[PDB]
Amino acid sequence: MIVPVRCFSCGKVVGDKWESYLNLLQEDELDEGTALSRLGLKRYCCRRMILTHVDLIEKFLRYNP
Amino acid sequence: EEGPQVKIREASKDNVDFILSNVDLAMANSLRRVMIAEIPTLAIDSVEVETNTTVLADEFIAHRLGLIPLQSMDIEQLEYSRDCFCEDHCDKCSVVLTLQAFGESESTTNVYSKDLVIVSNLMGRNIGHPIIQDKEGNGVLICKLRKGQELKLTCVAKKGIAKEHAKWGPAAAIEFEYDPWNKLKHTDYWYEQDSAKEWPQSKNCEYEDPPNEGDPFDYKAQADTFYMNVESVGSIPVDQVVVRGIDTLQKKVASILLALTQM
Amino acid sequence: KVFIGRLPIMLRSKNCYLSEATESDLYKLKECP
Amino acid sequence: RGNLMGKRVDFSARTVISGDPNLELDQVGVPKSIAKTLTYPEVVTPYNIDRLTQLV
Amino acid sequence: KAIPKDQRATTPYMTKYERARILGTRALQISMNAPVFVDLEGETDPLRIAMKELAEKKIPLVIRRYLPDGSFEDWSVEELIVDL
Amino acid sequence: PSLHKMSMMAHRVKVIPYSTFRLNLSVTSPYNADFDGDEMNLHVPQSEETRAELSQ
Amino acid sequence: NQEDSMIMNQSSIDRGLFRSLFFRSYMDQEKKYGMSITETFEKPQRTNTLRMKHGTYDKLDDDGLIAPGVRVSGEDVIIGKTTPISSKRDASTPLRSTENGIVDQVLVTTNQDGLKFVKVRVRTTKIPQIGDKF
Amino acid sequence: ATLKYICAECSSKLSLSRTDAVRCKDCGHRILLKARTKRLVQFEAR
RNA sequence: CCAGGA
Ligand SMILES: [Mg+2]
Ligand SMILES: [Zn+2]
Ligand SMILES: [Zn+2]
Ligand SMILES: [Zn+2]
Repeated sequence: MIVPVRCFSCGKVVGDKWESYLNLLQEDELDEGTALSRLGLKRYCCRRMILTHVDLIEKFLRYNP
Repeated sequence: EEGPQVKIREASKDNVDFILSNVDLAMANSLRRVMIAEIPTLAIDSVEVETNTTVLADEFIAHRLGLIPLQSMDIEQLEYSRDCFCEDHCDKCSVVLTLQAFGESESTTNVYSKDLVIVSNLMGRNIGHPIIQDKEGNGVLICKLRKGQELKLTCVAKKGIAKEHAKWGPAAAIEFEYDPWNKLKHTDYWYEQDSAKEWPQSKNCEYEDPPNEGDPFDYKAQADTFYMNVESVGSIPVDQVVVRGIDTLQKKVASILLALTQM
Repeated sequence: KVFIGRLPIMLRSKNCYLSEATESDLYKLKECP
Repeated sequence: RGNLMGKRVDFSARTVISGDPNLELDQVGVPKSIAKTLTYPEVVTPYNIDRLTQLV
Repeated sequence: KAIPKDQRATTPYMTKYERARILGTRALQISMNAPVFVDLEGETDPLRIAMKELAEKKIPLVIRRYLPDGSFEDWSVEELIVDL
Repeated sequence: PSLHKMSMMAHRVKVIPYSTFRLNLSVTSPYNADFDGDEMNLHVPQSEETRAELSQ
Repeated sequence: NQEDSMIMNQSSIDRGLFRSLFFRSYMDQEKKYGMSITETFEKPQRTNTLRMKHGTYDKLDDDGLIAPGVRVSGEDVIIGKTTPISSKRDASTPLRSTENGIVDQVLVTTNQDGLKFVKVRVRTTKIPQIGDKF
Repeated sequence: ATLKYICAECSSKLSLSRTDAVRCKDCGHRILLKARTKRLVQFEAR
């Protein structure tokens, strides 16, 4: 839930890259592997951060108060 | 020029590729260690929460705020609060950040590292600015709010090192390799048929001479020449990760010389 | 006609309110879809 | 069987065990909190008097 | 009934249990401010004091060794061989 | 369980940080312990006599 | 990492690897006794009974409830309650001795009987430590 | 100023005292919350 | 009792 700032393994900021990744997929139709790489996420530790994220926050927002 | 030598291969805001020749592996490593652990940085350390109507916990958010990179260029002219003479914090030892956010929009309202505002006097020094590398210029996404979702908090950023917390880590991964042809026999290659065919050739193989099979094993041979890549997070510029790393290790050694002196 | 006690209902059964509820209805009801 | 052959006892402590290549065969790593709870009744004697007064 | 010293037949050597109990007992007594029968060469731990007393056979204790019938042989710590 | 005299042995204390009882790896076998989530019991003697029993 | 133990990247742990939230809801109600002899949800003092918990009552408000935000830490009284006898006996609910955390949600509701009903949720973050299983 | 208790659903503040009636003003629902302390809580960002 | 841990 909610994109991790910084990759656990090396600590490369990954907090900014979320919307940008989600955009390179809808708007650019691009496959996951290219979008990640476009965003400069080269090490698999960094790749796994975005590639395997589950943004549960968006469901959480669906409840009123 | 003199002793150990550098030969930069590539540069950017975020990366330094170089070759370190005429050095002890022990030295190359000790520098590598320091860059990761002992270079000081500014990072949020106390978070006073006035209001939080969010789907996230006070401390969940608090944790993230520490991982947000802050401008630590002039970190050297800021004091560690521990060493400072006040009661808790002050200007001489901290940067005060403020964050007020509210879901005015019917649509989801986002909270970014850009939404942070400095409230403390900076003494005109390059410090505490949330690092924005983001194309759209937003920086780190801290939170998401809906309607009456308010987030009102205060951050106290302090000077620190990665040994205390990894948030004060100015460097991302540091690449480090030597002897791309295993001339030193420092590894026994695991294989099934051929270690040469099975194991991928390094980039750096091009920057060294292949061993040529019709030669005896060089036992006398020692490890010098290190192919490294230093990646910055933002707090300090790539070059200064290297320089400050060299300097920290130098200062660290000086302390020992000085300790002996007092003894 | 005559009240013969109270029967515990199973969640999502015909007699339960949630059976006919949409995703959006459940979120309003504070129930997880 | 339950109150006489076996008994619940004071000066007992229990926690998760973990290994250590740096402990000597015959020693046992005791968590500070556990050490701070468990006690030994030592008699005040010329030999220990000063030490004991300090721990007090 | 008590077996005469000239008719004693148990080991001339001190048992592990005997030695552990003598050391325990002396250490306990030493710790209860009993008089110490040896030069404490800086010693402060009553067990290390006990060990020292037993090392020089200056422990004034006797082992009453009971036999299954009820009789017994008394043995001095001074006279028991400490091969342990 | 304690189906052995070796399932209860006397160790030297070593006060350490962190919430686990640390043991030397070679002493694993007599206890029949591993570190997959095993817990262990500690009993403290209260007399000079009792201590001797353990140590000796 | 011998005999089923493992080594964790303390650096990664700081970055949020394996951190978890933990919540716990303490509950209580006001018991009515035939002739309208109810219990009371309040912050009690000495006042004859003296048979009250040894933990800080001071974290409680007039309704015998801690406000959601307050850091509870040991045996600090989380719920204040009293019952008289033919007077303030103490019916207070302290934080589970072992535990500590922050008051999350306090719920003040009605019972089927129309009686005072309370549920206190306390939140903490559990960061991966040594004997922690994976 | 001052909101002793809040409503669970409609989220309208209530501010009631002892023996006032455990219910909300407009909606029925006897649920009701507590509203955060005014004694601001500080956390280490680690 | 019920659920679980070695
Ligand atoms: Mg096991
Ligand atoms: Zn990474
Ligand atoms: Zn200061
Ligand atoms: Zn309402």
